[PDB]
Amino acid sequence: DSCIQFTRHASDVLLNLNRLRSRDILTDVVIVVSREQFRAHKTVLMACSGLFYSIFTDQLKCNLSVINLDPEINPEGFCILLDFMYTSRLNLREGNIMAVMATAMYLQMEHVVDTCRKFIKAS
Amino acid sequence: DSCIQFTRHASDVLLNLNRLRSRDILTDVVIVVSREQFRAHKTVLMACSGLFYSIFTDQLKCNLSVINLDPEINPEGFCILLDFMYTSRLNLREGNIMAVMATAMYLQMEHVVDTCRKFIKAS
Amino acid sequence: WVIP
Amino acid sequence: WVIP
Ligand SMILES: CN(C)c1ncc(Cl)c(Nc2ccc3c(c2)CC(=O)N3)n1
Ligand SMILES: CN(C)c1ncc(Cl)c(Nc2ccc3c(c2)CC(=O)N3)n1
Ligand SMILES: [Cl-]
Ligand SMILES: [Cl-]
Repeated sequence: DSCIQFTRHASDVLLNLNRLRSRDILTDVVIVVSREQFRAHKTVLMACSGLFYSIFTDQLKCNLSVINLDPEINPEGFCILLDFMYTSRLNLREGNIMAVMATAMYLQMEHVVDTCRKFIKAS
Repeated sequence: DSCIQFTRHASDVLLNLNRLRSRDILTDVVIVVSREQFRAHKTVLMACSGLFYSIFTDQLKCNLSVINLDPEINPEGFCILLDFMYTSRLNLREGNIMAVMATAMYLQMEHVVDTCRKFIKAS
Repeated sequence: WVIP
Repeated sequence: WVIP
């Protein structure tokens, strides 16, 4: 086509979606990870995760307001990944890299799994 | 912080949100423009437009499944802007620039208004 | 704005 | 991935 493109548009959209999340505006699901609860937008979860994409395209699960993750999933690893989904920023540290990689493999977040594998290989 | 960043994450999120829109997955509102109807995600509309941001943060309007725009709004201008919201790509042409600018001013999409003003000034 |  |  003959379209023009606004370079910062996608980043600005994600920044505003994160502002809505921080204010709990139009969040439509709670993700339960052990004792911890995380509110989010189903569409953002689907856009970032192969697991959530599969869950919310399911004709029955698409209507659930509560999703319980596998008890092996670490709440901190999930929190770091949820923050990444809404910001593009990953808080990857020596003390959390194993929990982050395991959570990203479960959530099917291929690019996060790839950087964790590379950072582990370096050490 | 000590975060790492995935450059393409925001663009990949927006691409997936547009895939959900094209398949009518988790769309939660219909925007009526004269005879024409457009299905969308309230969160994406809010992230892109000052008008939708104001509408869906309103304690009563946040619950509406149908929003009717002012009858002066042109459906083609709205369609071009809705496509821009989900792609960062604006189909700006000599034949649509006046309708696009008027719709962007109404929707409060400041960056679109700015490029329309510049393109009109050049001609 | 750019030409994509 | 980059250092932002
Ligand atoms: C694959 N597909 C057509 C599609 N359309 C819409 C959405 Cl929201 C979606 N999201 C999704 C699926 C798989 C994966 C991801 C997002 C991230 C990932 O690493 N794998 N995937
Ligand atoms: C202004 N603010 C705190 C905010 N938070 C969340 C959202 Cl979704 C939002 N969106 C929005 C508001 C105003 C404007 C836009 C989006 C685009 C624009 O040109 N003006 N604005
Ligand atoms: Cl990823
Ligand atoms: Cl804009």
